[PDB]
Order: sequence, then C-alpha cells, then structure tokens
Amino acid sequence: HMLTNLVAEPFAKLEQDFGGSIGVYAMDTGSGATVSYRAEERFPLCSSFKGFLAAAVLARSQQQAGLLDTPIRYGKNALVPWSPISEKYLTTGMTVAELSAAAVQYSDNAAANLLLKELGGPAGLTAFMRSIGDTTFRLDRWELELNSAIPGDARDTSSPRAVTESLQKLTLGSALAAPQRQQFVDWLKGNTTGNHRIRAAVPADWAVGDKTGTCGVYGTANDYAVVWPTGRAPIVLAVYTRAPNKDDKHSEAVIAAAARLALEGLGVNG
Ligand SMILES: O=c1cc(CP(=O)(O)O)c2cc3c(cc2o1)OCO3
Repeated sequence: HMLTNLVAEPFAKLEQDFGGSIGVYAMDTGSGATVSYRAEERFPLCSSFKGFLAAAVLARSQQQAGLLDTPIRYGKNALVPWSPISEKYLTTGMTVAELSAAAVQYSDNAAANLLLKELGGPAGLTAFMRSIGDTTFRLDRWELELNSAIPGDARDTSSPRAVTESLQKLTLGSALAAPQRQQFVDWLKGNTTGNHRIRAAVPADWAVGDKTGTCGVYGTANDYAVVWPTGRAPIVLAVYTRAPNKDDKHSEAVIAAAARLALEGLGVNG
C-alpha cells in the first residue's frame, strides 16, 4: 500500500482539475509493486475492448489454423463512423488478421464489429476474458452503442486493475502462445491513436504498446499500455476517465498526466 499512498494526493488534485474521475492501476512486473487509484471502480471500455478482441482472435487462431488468413467481405452497411481502414477495402474485403490490426492500430469500428461477429458477439469476447481469469470485464453491446458511457451503467465496462491484469497475462504471461503473444504486442506497439496519452508520458528510448478508447461523451476516454523501460522489467498500466455530465469533454493531457504519476509512483524515472 506504500506506493499507492505516495501518489494519492496528486491523483486527487489531478482529477479535481479534470472535473471527473480518474482510475489508474500500474504494475511493475519486476518487483510486483503496484500503484492504485480508483483501480476497482468500473469505467466504460469504449474502444479499448478492441485490443482484447484481437487477443481473443489470436487465441482462437491457435486452434483454428488459417483463421487469420481468412478473407472477410462486407457491405457498405457494415461501415460505421470511424472505420478509416475498412472503408478503403470495402470493394475488396480484408483478412481477419488485417481486420485485427485495423481494430487495434486504428480503432476501426467496422473491423471491430466484424471480428465481434466472428467470436459470437459481446458475450463471446466476455467468455474469452473469463477464460483467462478476468471476472470483471463485460462487453454487452456493439459499436457504436457501447459508447453511451451512462453514469452508473455497468454495461461495457471493466476496472483499471482487471484491464491491467488481463493485459499482463496476454502480453507477458502465458494466456497466449508465444507466437500469438508477440503478434499481440506488435499490434499494440504499432498503434497510431495513442500518441497523446500514455505514450506522451514515456521516454523515446522505451518501447510501448497501447490501445486507446474514446466514448465521446461523459468525459470518458482511456488508454492501457505495456511499457518496456530500458534496464528494468516492463510496466503494465491502465488509465481510465469519466465525468458526471454528458457534455463534459475527455482530456488526453489528463490521461498522460495520470500515466506520469503512476510511473513516478512506481519509481520509474522517466
Ligand atoms: O478522439 C477520438 C479517438 C477515437 C479513437 P479511440 O480513442 O476510441 O480509440 C475516436 C473513435 C471514434 C470516434 C471518436 C473518436 O475520438 O467516433 C467514432 O469512433
């Protein structure tokens, strides 16, 4: 509890300036030390479920060889706002692996819905999360309905701690086989949507993979990441926000500041 107490006050000040709630869980995988702030509260996943979705696809690809190379064709009605990759391949289709990369690295919404369909919907993704020991995660809806971020609504939420614990298992632990684990890491490392969030807190010489989420209402946005500082074990962390009013805006700078405090609390000089 020592490290959590070290940063309790700056976290409270940060969220009060933000005007909402900030949830953080950070784990140093070397020492096992952790930093928590509102780490067991539920926050909306927004797009951050798409990382776990790709991991669930990779897990299935261990038993279904050729799943990743399977071409998926889709119609115009499958396109959803913020489908920047899949809209370019509407007339050709894309492979499951390409859809997974697009979902992770561009937060592509049509790609996410197509992969959800492959897995049996929100309950199928939830079942995968249960299979790795995550009893907190729940996905209930599809894009874009899952972004409603209604205060008090448990649908389409998890906790920062559960997100970090599941991310650790999938990227560093044994939840995925070694080739699939590295592919998941590589997709996270190539994300293009998180330059102003956890990455803004990480020195240029450290490797980082992340997945963002932005609900667009209720000041609700997030990012989770694995960070490989030089000379020490990797850090896994999750930063989630929400706010009381529908029109409250999220803040990427607040997410970056919260990540900085978490790393400072862990003693990670950065
Ligand atoms: O700033 C953002 C960033 C994201 C991508 P991510 O942070 O969720 O991953 C975003 C995605 C959207 C959207 C607005 C968004 O605003 O409307 C439909 O899909």
